[PDB]
Amino acid sequence: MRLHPRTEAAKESIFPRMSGLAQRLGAVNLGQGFPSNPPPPFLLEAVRRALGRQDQYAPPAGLPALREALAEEFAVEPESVVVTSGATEALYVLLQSLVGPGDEVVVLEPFFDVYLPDAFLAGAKARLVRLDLTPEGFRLDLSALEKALTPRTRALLLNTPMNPTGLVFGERELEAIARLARAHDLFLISDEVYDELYYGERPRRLREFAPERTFTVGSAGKRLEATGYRVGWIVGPKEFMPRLAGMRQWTSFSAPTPLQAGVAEALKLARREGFYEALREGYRRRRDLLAGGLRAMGLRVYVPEGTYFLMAELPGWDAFRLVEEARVALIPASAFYLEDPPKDLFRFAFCKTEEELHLALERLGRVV
Amino acid sequence: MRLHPRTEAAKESIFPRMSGLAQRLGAVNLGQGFPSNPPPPFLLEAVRRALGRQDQYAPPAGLPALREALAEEFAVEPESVVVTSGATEALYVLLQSLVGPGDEVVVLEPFFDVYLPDAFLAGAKARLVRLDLTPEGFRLDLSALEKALTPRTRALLLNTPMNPTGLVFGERELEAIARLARAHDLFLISDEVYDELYYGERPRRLREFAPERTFTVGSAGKRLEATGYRVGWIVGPKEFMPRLAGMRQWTSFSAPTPLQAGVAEALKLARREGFYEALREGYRRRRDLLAGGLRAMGLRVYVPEGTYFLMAELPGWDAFRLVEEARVALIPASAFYLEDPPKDLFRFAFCKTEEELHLALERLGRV
Ligand SMILES: *Cc1c(COP(=O)(O)O)cnc(C)c1O
Ligand SMILES: *Cc1c(COP(=O)(O)O)cnc(C)c1O
Ligand SMILES: CSCCC(=O)C(=O)O
Ligand SMILES: CSCCC(=O)C(=O)O
Repeated sequence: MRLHPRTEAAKESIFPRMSGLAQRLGAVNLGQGFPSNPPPPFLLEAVRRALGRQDQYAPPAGLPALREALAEEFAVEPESVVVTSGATEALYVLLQSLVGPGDEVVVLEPFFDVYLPDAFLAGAKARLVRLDLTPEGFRLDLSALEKALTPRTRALLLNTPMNPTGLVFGERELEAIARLARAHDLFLISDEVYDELYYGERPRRLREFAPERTFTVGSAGKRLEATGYRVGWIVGPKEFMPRLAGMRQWTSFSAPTPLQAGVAEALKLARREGFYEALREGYRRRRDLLAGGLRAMGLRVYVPEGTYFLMAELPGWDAFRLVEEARVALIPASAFYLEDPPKDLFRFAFCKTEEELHLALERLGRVV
Repeated sequence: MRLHPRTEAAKESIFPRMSGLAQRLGAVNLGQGFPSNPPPPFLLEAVRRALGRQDQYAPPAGLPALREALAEEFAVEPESVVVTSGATEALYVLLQSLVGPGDEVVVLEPFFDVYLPDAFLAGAKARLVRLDLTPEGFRLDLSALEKALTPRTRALLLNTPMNPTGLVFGERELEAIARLARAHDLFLISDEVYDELYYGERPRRLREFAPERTFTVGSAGKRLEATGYRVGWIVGPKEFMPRLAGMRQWTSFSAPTPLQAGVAEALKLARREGFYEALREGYRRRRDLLAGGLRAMGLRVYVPEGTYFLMAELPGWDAFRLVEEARVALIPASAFYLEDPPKDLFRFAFCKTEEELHLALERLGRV
């Protein structure tokens, strides 16, 4: 008796693997992304208030309260919102409902750890499109993007703000995509879990330009510093939504109720108390600190416009040697690139305390 | 642009759709099974202690504490335990790991609405194996079981205490089933979310007869009256575990940290405080009460051995036409069987207050 060949895709993600390596080595974890602080008090109290009164099942699509709250933020009706057990389940169930054997899916590179595996588990094939790493940071070359479409291609998967690059797609760029989308009738899947986490002008969502074909993915845990709550969501044309609620219902049924209840209150409060504004500033401060401290170490640093990840190049090192000898953990570029990853490109996470970032800066320092 | 054909199965499940109808109609919801009371105090307290301390990502396989708590209850080691976002995810991930294009999966009948869709979504066939229905009650047939076994069969999928029959499989039958599996070199998927909800005698576990190929599935929701916590588990041979964690990794990454944290303490407190003991007590009453009350009316009632459900026969009736006039929710057998499902067989659910049980009978009587 042997497992089905499909299970060849079930390999320990690099993120949780390095997190274990770090505790074991007493290293500073700047790898897997998750805040070192607890989530805001209003979320915790909202969850506390839900325990003992909203502990049982919830409609597969989500608690009405949560849907209504997402509806307002997005300016859509409740029917167009489906609450999943994390953005992770949103992405899996999405690809699952949009591609299959013989179908192609464009995926920008470097990509996010869950895409390819999700694609493969659906049957589709990865149409990687490597962004250029010019001395001014990454950038999408629409020509190279365009040269990658075919009669098979049934969908395009975007990530903005982008993990791990930190790139924020600009208006003109989104047009070009919503455009190409329509031209070949391609589906649009936008991973925007970091929608509220940007450091410049407020980005323009992608559903604006190509509403009829856009699926926008978000995460409560990436919004409210509570990555362990597993409450995510899909927002797209209401006609398809009912099926998606059908899919995710076989995968896990519905998200945790008391957590769905708490996030519901928390999303509205957050919009009223200016929580996202403060969070962004707290992140910009730590972004500049890390990037600035690395700069002083004559390293090449590519300042991000969004998310709490940043990319730098450390000459002549590799994750596993760095974690053991410098006591600092990082995610190696080869985790995002399917082939030939820019040697010496590492990803730093700065959703940590100022003291952890400094500790990393000092340890990396005396290891010239 | 159209959604991939696979979505054929992505059809709203009956249970949440009937609860919406029941609710909306002001009808007693003895359909979808979920307790009317809140989870025990020691589970809420423990979750509360976790909020603020354990809110970030846990490992895909699960929180060390939880895996260890389960490891002790099942007499195995942590590595053979993988925590899932509810049992529902156990099943999905499971069937998706043992069968694909070309494989077949034996399934008993009546079934749990998740079974075929999963098999279906796995790209494999799921030949059924209906059970009998003598006056005594349901009945298994190792013969039919023995027959459905073809060369393409990769695994069987048991479920005891069985939902929706309340049937608690006996030792000789498990063992009998164990034999088949080892002979044909099959996998055994045991859905045991109701392992602690039995009205009879401490039921034996399949894994005691074929521990080398049996995957046991459980659920904190069913054990602890907290169905919305979405914390479940798969306990199987350690050699296959690293893979199962890798599959669920891609589905929902890992279960809710605070809930996993709280369930971990609760599983231990439960044994100690004799919680399960008493949970079985109160479920007995409500079991007897709801069935006797149906005899007084004069119907065919099958007193279950386990679970908090129970099936009965309602003369020339159906589903929606009931939740409209009688204003009481029930589940028609059409959801458990694929074709030609028994006449007038409706599954209730007595995990409600005594009040709700009574008030459900009244509205039943005047019809
Ligand atoms: C964190 C992350 C996810 C997953 O979010 P969850 O809600 O934790 O499952 C998906 N996509 C990207 C790009 C992420 O950074
Ligand atoms: C409740 C139930 C499930 C699902 O359990 P979750 O932990 O809520 O996902 C699966 N199988 C049976 C027989 C059940 O009764
Ligand atoms: C869900 S694993 C971690 C995902 C993430 O935020 C990361 O890119 O580190
Ligand atoms: C499929 S959600 C409901 C699960 C359950 O307990 C039931 O069968 O009623």
